[PDB]
Amino acid sequence: DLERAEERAELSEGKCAELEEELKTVTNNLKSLEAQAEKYSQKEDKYEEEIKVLS
Amino acid sequence: DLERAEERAELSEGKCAELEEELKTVTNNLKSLEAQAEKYSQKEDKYEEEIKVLS
Amino acid sequence: DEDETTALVCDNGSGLVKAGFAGDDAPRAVFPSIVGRPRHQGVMVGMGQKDSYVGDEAQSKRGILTLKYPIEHGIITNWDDMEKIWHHTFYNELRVAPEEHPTLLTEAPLNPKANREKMTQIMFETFNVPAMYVAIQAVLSLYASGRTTGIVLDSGDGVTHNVPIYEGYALPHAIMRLDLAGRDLTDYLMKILTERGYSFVTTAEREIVRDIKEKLCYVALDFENEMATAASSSSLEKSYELPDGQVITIGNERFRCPETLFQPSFIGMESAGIHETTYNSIMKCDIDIRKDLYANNVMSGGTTMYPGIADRMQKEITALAPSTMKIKIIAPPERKYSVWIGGSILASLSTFQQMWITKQEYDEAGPSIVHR
Amino acid sequence: DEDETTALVCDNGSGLVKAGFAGDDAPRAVFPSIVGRPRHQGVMVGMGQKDSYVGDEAQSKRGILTLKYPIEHGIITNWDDMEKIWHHTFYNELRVAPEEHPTLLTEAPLNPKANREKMTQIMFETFNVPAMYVAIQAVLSLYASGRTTGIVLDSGDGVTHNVPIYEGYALPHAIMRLDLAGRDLTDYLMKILTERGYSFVTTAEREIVRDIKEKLCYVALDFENEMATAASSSSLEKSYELPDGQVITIGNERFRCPETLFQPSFIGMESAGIHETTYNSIMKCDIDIRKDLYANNVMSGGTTMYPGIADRMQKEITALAPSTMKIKIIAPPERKYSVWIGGSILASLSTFQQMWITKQEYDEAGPSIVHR
Repeated sequence: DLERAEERAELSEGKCAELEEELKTVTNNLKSLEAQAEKYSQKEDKYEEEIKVLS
Repeated sequence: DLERAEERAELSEGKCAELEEELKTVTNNLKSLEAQAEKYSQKEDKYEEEIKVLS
Repeated sequence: DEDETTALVCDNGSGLVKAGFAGDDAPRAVFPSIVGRPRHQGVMVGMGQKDSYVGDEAQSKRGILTLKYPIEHGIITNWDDMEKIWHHTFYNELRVAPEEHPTLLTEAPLNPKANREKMTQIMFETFNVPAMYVAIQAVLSLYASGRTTGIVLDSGDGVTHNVPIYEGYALPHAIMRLDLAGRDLTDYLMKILTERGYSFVTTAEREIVRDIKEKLCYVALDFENEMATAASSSSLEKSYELPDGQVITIGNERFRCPETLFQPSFIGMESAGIHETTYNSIMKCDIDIRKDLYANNVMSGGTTMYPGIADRMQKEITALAPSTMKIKIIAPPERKYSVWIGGSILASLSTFQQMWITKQEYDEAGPSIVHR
Repeated sequence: DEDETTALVCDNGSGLVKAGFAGDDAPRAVFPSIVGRPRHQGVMVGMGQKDSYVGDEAQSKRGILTLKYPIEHGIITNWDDMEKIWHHTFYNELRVAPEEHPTLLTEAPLNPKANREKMTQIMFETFNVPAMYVAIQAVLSLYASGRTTGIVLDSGDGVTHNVPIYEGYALPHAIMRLDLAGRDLTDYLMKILTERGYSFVTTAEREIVRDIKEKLCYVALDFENEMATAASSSSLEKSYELPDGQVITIGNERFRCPETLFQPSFIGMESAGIHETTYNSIMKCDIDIRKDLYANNVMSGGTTMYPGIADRMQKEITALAPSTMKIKIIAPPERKYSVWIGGSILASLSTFQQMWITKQEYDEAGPSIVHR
């Protein structure tokens, strides 16, 4: 019943690690996209105000 | 060594599930922020071209 | 606080310097390890004549300077140009005065005795730091992953290493060095991508092949039936948009680049690859310590960040190791700074104070003192 | 209770120490008889500099220390290192303070008069025990099997002995010592197993050959037509799984190792073997006592534990002894601790109190007192 319990444990630990890893990568890709989005929104509002004033 | 292998298996399966759940939530928050970012970038480029042309 | 705040950690690499204060979670300063020397006389508007350039100003202005790398393969090769990178680190990057900060530095795996004495000579005699300490890089990486025995596969910009460590002592005779790393890897992608029918013609095309390698490259497990997959042409492909519109597509080569780390034969290298080398290090160590090393393969370095590197290595050494063995490949997320973080921990530690080499030790014992 | 609880029994061996409280059924403490001295300066994490290591910490850390064995062939050869093993036994292993516990110690068969006086000098003058007593090892083994006359074949890690005992007095002129024991026996298996086409290369391969010897080795009766049996290749073979998967098979050699105890010629020894030596001891004794010794061959010691040792010895001496004689080979199950158990019994006994050498006897008579 053991080689079975240990094999299931190892496969679920492997799965666990793969998912935990896929996550540091998606949550990190994030701080990057959310920061890029805010940076662009602020560049947008600035140029929207400058177009009003040149118009 | 068993009650130990099974107990470690159960705790790692629990951990695995918690992390897999936290993820559907962060990858989903994402398609949303990335889509908002692209939508704003396109509003930005449009107004940047219109400010160029009024200037 | 005197030095709790005050300890500096400088990790000198072949491609990047990582620097900051012991205590922080990540390097305050990261920048290229170059020193540019202007090919012509002249000035930028508003500045004076500059004899030299370091880090990013050397990279940005590379067209008018002759660029030089002080650290070849992890070892300091030019000491005039290294003292220049240190100067830049303290005074411009961290903006600290060095003469009131203890400095933890790092060196490479089989760093020549004479070098560890020379950078001590320059730290104490030209920068006048209060105290300093040189840690071995793999050893800080291991320790930053909590443990004290394990084997580190360390891979950055100019070198790859395997450093088996037992209760803190790195094992000299079992260490392996493979001179193929992220630098070699960007240049190989370059060719398989021009070979895909492309041109990285201007310098704004060159530089970004490296950003393609970092963002889109993969280490597939079963690299065999991944090429096979490439052919059926799934939605495996991946297009990157260049500085301009010029949408370049990379489907397949995406993983042909890190398969170079397992097959050096992709690049005319006759040396063995990462996984075999992990293993050979291990069958060069004492017998009784080999179960420990196998369950503690810690990975560190920028080039070990390719996703699925750990799964490929997992299966690469399981299938070479005796089945009675437990394999375990630890690859943390912050691994591009493991080395640095291990230094930050150690140097901010409560017990490390008694290993700092002080100017008292030095002025009294000569460079020999820190050399150990 | 004062000392009913309080008597200690320490059996000092060439390979192992066995220790505990008189009264118990088995030793509370069993550990190697080594004293390790670090080859280099340095520390384990969290500990201080250690000058010395004893028992299992010396074995576990053997790669950085020079290991030394205080007892060569049952006799104490280094008294600085023995006082170290005793210190460890009292203070760390049994965690008792010695100055309030009577201590029964053991010595070897023809232990030099001067040694029995020296360990008494160290017991009373550096450990300050209330009282002590030195029993001869074969004599405690016999007694633990109930009787008082018999001949003990005693075999441990560095020595084998035959000690004919009559109404308690071990017979000096009939005692035989054969310097080939379990230590010699593990190293011979080692070679017949590498010779089977193997490699005990790392220290985790070395150590376990000894665990193969203990678990799988046999003493076959009719070792002649057991080799013959090996050849027809029956299901006589036996595979052991190593620290890892590496399933090693041992069919035959399994018994070629204890056939060394009857044939010393297997190992370039010209001495006679166990059974002949049992016998020769016996035709060196008085005539009238030889029927007694023959019906009371008591076996003790780790190396006499090989299954079928008793049957081979049974038939080995029947066929050398006059047919008018009764042969009887007693081999109890607890025999790896006979010596110790015999001491536990004796020292917890109601009548032994009047043989304890007290500090009163000593401070008044000199080491001579216990020497007898």
